[PDB]
Amino acid sequence: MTLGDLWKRKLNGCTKEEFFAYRRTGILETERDKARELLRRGETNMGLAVSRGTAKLAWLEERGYATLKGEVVDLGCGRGGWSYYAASRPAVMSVKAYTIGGKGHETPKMVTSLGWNLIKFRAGMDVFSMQPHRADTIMCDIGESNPDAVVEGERTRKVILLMEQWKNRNPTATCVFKVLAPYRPEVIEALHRFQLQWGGGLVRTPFSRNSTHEMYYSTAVTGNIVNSVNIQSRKLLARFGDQRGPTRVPELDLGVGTRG
Ligand SMILES: C[S@@+](CC[C@H](N)C(=O)[O-])C[C@H]1O[C@@H](n2cnc3c(N)ncnc32)[C@H](O)[C@@H]1O
Repeated sequence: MTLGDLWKRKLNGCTKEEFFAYRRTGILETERDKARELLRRGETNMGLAVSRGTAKLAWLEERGYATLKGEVVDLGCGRGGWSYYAASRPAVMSVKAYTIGGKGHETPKMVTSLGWNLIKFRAGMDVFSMQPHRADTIMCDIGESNPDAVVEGERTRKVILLMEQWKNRNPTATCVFKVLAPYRPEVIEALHRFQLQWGGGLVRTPFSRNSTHEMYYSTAVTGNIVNSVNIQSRKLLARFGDQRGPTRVPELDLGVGTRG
């Protein structure tokens, strides 16, 4: 058993009120009052982030932790926050965004955020069975939280195998992907294998809630995987009993309009 396993069991034990006080204490959080309202309407003229995923990818890019260039692929785009972020970047030539949709899953929000015309959105697609194609940048933000850590580990292992197939198709491609449950032994093993072949390492986003152990793997970064995960596990374990609340920051506004 690991520190992250204990955190998970610790987190499941929380009452509602303690879950609400724990999940956001000490985290950065975009103020989405306006963006939520634009989404609640049908507002198609919108450059504000369509989700909290946009700021996370921007945090990674702006730290030098993630490279976005050329033909981008967003695997599991949901509303498309990463897709719109990537499409706004001058180095990016095109985004091919895929998400499964269906009952209880988000579909792309259709909006005029800068560079939107460069995005090819495609719902009803299972990226785990899709054939990989050419890509310069491989993004994948897949990983649905679940009280059962074995399930989180299995979902995370499917993502890493997804990235192995896309990297086998595009060996020189950069990649950034969500690792929902990095503390699981099957996941540590798969990341270790991935790191031996493709390089990279794991980093923690300050926008991630304490309710999730998610870390992001990127080929732009380095580091001992086991140490990275334990460092995060210890921090999350510490945060219990603390309740200073989040630090609010403005949401990203990418502007609107087309790109060439
Ligand atoms: C949490 S969202 C990522 C958030 C997104 N990056 C954003 O900024 O809005 C991950 C998406 O992947 C989708 N997904 C899960 N499994 C999938 C699969 N097998 N094939 C395609 N999409 C999948 C989920 O429905 C979900 O909408």
